[PDB]
Amino acid sequence: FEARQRIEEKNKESSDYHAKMAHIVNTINTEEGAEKNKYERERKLR
Amino acid sequence: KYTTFQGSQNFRLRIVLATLSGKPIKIEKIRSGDLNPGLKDYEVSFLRLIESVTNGSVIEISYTGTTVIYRPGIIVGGASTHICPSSKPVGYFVEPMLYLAPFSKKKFSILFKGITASHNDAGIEAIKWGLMPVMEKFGVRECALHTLKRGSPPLGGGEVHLVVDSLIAQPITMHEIDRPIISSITGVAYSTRVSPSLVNRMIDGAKKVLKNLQCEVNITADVWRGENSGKSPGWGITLVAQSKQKGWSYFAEDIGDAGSIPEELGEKVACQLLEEISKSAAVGRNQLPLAIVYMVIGKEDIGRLRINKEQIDERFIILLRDIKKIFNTEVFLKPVDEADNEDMIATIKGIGFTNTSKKI
Amino acid sequence: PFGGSSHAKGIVLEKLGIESKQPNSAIRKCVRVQLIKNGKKVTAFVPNDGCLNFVDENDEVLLAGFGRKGKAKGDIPGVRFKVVKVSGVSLLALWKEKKEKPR
Amino acid sequence: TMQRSSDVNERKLHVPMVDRTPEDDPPPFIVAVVGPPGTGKTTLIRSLVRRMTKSTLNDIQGPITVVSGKHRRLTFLECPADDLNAMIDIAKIADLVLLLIDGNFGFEMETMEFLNIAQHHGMPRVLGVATHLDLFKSQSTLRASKKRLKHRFWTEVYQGAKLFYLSGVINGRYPDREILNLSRFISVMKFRPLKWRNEHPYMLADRFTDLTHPELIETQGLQIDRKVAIYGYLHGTPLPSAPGTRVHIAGVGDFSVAQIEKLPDPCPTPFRKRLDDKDKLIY
Amino acid sequence: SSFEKQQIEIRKQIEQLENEAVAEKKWSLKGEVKAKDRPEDALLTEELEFDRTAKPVPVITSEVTESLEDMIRRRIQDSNFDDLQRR
Amino acid sequence: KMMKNKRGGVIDKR
Amino acid sequence: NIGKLIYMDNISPEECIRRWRDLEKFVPYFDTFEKLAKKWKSVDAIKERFLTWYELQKAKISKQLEINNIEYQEMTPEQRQRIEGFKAGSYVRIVFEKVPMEFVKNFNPKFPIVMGGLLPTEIKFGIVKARLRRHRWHKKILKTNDPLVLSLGWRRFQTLPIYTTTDSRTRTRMLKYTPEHTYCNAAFYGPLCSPNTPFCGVQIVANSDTGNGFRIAATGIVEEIDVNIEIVKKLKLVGFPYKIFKNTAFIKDMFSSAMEVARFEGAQIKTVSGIRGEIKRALSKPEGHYRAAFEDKILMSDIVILRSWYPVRVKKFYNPVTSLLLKEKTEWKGLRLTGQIRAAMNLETPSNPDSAYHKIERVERHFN
Amino acid sequence: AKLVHDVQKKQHRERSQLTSRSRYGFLEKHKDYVKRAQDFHRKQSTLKV
RNA sequence: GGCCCAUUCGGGUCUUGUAAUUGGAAUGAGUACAAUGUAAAUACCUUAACGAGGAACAAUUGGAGGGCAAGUCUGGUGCCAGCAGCCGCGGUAAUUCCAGCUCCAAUAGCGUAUAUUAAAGUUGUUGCAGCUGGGGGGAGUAUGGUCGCAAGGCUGAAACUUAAAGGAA
Ligand SMILES: Nc1nc2c(ncn2[C@@H]2O[C@H](COP(=O)(O)OP(=O)(O)OP(=O)(O)O)[C@@H](O)[C@H]2O)c(=O)[nH]1
Ligand SMILES: [Mg+2]
Repeated sequence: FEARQRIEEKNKESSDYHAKMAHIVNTINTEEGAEKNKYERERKLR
Repeated sequence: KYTTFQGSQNFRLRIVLATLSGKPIKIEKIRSGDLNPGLKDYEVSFLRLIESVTNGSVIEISYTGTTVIYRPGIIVGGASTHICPSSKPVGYFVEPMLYLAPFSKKKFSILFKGITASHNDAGIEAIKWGLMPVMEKFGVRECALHTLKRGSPPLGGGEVHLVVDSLIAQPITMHEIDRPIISSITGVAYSTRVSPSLVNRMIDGAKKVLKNLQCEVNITADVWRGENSGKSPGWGITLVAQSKQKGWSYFAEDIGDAGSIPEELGEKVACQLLEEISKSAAVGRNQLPLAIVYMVIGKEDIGRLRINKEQIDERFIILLRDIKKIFNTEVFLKPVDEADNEDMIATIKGIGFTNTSKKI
Repeated sequence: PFGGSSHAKGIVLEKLGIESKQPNSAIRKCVRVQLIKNGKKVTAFVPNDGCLNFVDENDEVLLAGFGRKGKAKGDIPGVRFKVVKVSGVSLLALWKEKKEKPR
Repeated sequence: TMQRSSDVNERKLHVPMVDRTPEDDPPPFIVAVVGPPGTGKTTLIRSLVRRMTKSTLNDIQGPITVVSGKHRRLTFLECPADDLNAMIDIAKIADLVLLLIDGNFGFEMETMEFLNIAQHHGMPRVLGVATHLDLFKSQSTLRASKKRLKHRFWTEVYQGAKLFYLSGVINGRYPDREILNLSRFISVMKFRPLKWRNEHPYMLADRFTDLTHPELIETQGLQIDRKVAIYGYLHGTPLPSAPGTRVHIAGVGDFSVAQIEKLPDPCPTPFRKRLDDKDKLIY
Repeated sequence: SSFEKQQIEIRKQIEQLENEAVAEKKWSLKGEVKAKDRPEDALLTEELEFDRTAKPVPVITSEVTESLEDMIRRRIQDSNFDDLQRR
Repeated sequence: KMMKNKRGGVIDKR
Repeated sequence: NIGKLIYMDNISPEECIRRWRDLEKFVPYFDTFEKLAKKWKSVDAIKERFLTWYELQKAKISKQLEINNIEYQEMTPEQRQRIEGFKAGSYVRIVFEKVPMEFVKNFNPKFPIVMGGLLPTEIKFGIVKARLRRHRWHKKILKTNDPLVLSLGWRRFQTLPIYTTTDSRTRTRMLKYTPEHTYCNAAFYGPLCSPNTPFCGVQIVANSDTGNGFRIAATGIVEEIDVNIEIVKKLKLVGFPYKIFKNTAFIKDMFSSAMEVARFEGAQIKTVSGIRGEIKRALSKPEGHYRAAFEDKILMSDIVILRSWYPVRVKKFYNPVTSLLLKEKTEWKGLRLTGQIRAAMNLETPSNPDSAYHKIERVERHFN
Repeated sequence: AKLVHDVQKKQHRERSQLTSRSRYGFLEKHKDYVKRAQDFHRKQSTLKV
């Protein structure tokens, strides 16, 4: 019984953590690389 | 060692302010001269909710049940659930959690399970539309009462997911030296396990009382169909008046019971709301407790909030006496310098509160 | 990048990626900073996980540009700045223990 | 010059914090003289108070608060040089530190330990004072060790702190030219608000007594936990006036206050202009 | 004095945990505990946690047998089953 | 799992 | 009038309202519905209620400060006693009752008498979770459950910390020393300060043992406070094979009984070669012997390993220094370090003989 | 080594066989096991061919 | 055995190495007799005595690459791949450990961020929505981000297991 419970709670914890880390990675990618490319675009005009 | 109170009045506010201040209290003579003397089951389950929310707090009920010893501890929060008894609805237990809610290690994600409404307590719409905006402008920004299903009395069977997820340091200092202009007046008329025409009868009664004021009236309508309706027939109505330039709100609710006319209940809640507008100034008579509690646990500055003459009462000053009894602070009521009305401006210097449970 | 300056001073909000299970990952050595000039919140690196425990919160950081010389492997492209000081003390000197961070 | 203007205007920006120090009657700034045992200190505190208040204060003890400006007054106290405990306490509450360095011997671990304890508990302003400049005939090695002490001091405090050089003692205390412009350096210091100090009500005690009952001591016989009055100026946030406020007296334990009677200022600052020798007071 | 008996009870716990620190370890804090370096069957009374390879075989309960039971009730009610067809 | 990291408890002497 | 009535607390609240002219019930008191109907048939009573960044933050805080002053400009015993009270620069006498005898007896005015006001948090005890660091000039490494004197807020107090690591953020498991040149976590039973406050720590505060080295040993900040911590110390259970086949083996002594193996069935083990495995069933007649299955054929020269975790407790030990209650006020002695205790009572330091490393030389590996 | 200390990339030394279990010489570690296993696998591969 | 070339196989070349031992010479920073200088003193100049082996009398800064554990984390088509690794069983008077891992460049100097200058591919047209307003190539691909739109499931029919009628098969 403790086997089944421990295994499934560890699987749930890992699947939550991977979603959370992937979320913060591509939110830092999208909503700050847009500003990086905007600065590069308005620096290419100079 | 213990700050001593007497009697079973303001019980939730005493345990809440003891948890905020970190001071050990005793409450003595819980209805000792009575036929069934002692603590009741709903306040015992409130103590169990306090033990769920905090950690390291020791509560010590006596043999006779007429005195309780609360030695508080660190607010830690976490995810929980609370199967509160039939004696009180979920509003009786989610109202004192809104004080402790933004000052914990982990964010509040609790779901209460029981009766949704009562005549003499807070409802879902009351908690949400009235008591969340005053926290929303006292400093929290992410707070939500969700209904997953709602249960009218007596059998109930409704669950309510209180989730606050802004863990602030301390509430900001309030500065409301005005009476906020009411921009709109909205509401919600709900009904479970009855016919959908009662909601429109309630809405029509409330709006035919409200029709002579030159503002805009809008009451939303929800019938609850299915398993979301709960185990009992019920219906009720909650109106708010909405100042939109600042965000303030003034609410009034009630529920019908066995033998109640819905147009009667709608016009009753409409007139009760207009009387709250009359006896209100920048708060409500029921939004005023946690408003001045957040003003007293703000920063170590002066925060001032306007109130009117009729909001002073035995409840309000027994609140002020309990505040000064626990952490030794006074309110200063200075009157305004214009005389078409009697409004004080209560200035409270907040104690130096921070939440020290949130990990840095 | 910062406008007309080469560096910019900022306020440390919170160490992003503090729950990342990989030491010295680019998600982990990655700090969110409010610049004081225009108030906006940007994201900055730090040299490693070892110097990640010199910033804690509202630390008066100083940050320059990053300058990637080639497409890295474990990168997150879309973070532009790097932390170069903390509370007026160079954290490379802090990392090699040449100075002590004052508070 | 526009890039210069941007990069210089940038380093005016700092973290906006509250101040919590009043502007009407601020407390006397706590000046702590910190040295290893055998250099300056006494002679230095005596010389500074003699220049400041025209009063030969032979045989000092305790904190000494004098008026040294039209609105800046300040408190002089000296750490016992062997105690790391008193070193730690005055590191946690001092505002200005006169850091005594035996310039002939060099740097020392007592001043290095104070510098690190202060750096971790909220680094106050530090003016370094190097004495024992009687090295040899070699003015060359005087200048060499002068520069080396300045650079090593600059790695411990911000780059551009003030190291001050005192010459030999003449007639019991230091040369008054050097102490005059040392007080000129103390008079302009422009203190910046710390964090623990400006969310905590603290107080350095310049007067102490037990207001116990001597016939109660005759009754019970000297084992009595006896009551005590503690007089002094208080700094930081406003300490509340109700009895029962908890207080740590740093070195004897935890107590709660019983009664507070605030007293009129024993060393007050008086209301271009100069400071009258009548108004250069001393408490 | 008051501080005197405070000081002697402080010195009491000073002594007891300084010779805890000098004295012999617990077996359970030390790693590489063999069979011969333990109290014999201290492990049933231990409440020790660890990890396992795979989820073990499911114990068939009344609720899971009625779960697939009313599943196949639904299935053979609507006759949405899958067989072969003749060629 | 509910007991695991608690430190308080109500003491019901009734 | 009304404030004096509210805070005059020997009269009933209804008497305050009476001589000016209960919270379990949430919704407030309303009239009868009929009185309210005749009152609010009209509507006109309430128809007039109806209808750079750095300098910006500094402007907001100076606006709050001028609000503070212009609302302090009020009644004199209200401001100067009870609504804020004794701002700064006020010269006060302050009376403490039950101060120890030893302070008044041994009061030497060289040593300063500092006092500081504790917050609501700093009167609470419990586990403080810090991240600390051996100070770069302190020579010797620090050891868990060796006392060090912390300077945490106003208090200086000797405590027993235990240094932890969150090994890739999975556990918070227990080290045995602090690291050489970086930060670890730590946890000590002491008075709970707020988070983000810094502290120093010292091995030795006296002067008879002050030596020649640097005396401040640890630096750090406080990460979190709690009433309990859950930290672990790894224990492995080692057992050896005695009967090996392909892909399965019989493992001899990590258990003493088939009840113990039954308790541990299905657990994943591994050899020291990293060959993963799983224990399957306890053998019947030799008691702690069991049958395990591995990735492939393990050898007779291997050791299997069951990595488990044992919980460890912080030691609730706390003595404040009380240096001013001594006749010497240096020479304060608390709990000793473990090397000092071993040097005192002449016990040799514990040496596991097969824990010491050697110079392994590989033989060349040839197969048939 | 861009931001790594030389006191950080030290040399962890490897452990020997227990002296009680010493007649089975040389506790083998992961490099020894992979030298064993890939030899077995190439010989099984040519046997299968 | 070192070194050099080369995408590959390989090719070209040659007294080259070593925390190996060891030997006596050299003096300079420093410590210092003086005298000179100068109103006097400093400094320059001249100058006896002492002053090196880790010559520890202890120069940096930046870069490139490894290697290790009964260690830890992640993925999944065994034994792998990846991220990495001051954290390992014991141990801090304990340990003597890849001898303190190897290499490279500048050297009283050496990095980093930002802005920049110079080089010519300098067009022969047409670039949008036309009576002026302009982002940046063509063809595609992926998406744990943000904003939307969208599924269910016989309708009647829910508070009611409820009619007629319709649908479907
Ligand atoms: N030559 C010389 N002697 C000094 C100087 N400053 C202080 N002293 C001597 O230092 C001696 C020791 O006394 P203090 O200087 O008062 O000692 P302290 O610095 O207060 O330190 P404690 O002895 O620990 O109190 C005095 O008798 C002075 O002659 C200085 O600049 N030059
Ligand atoms: Mg002295």
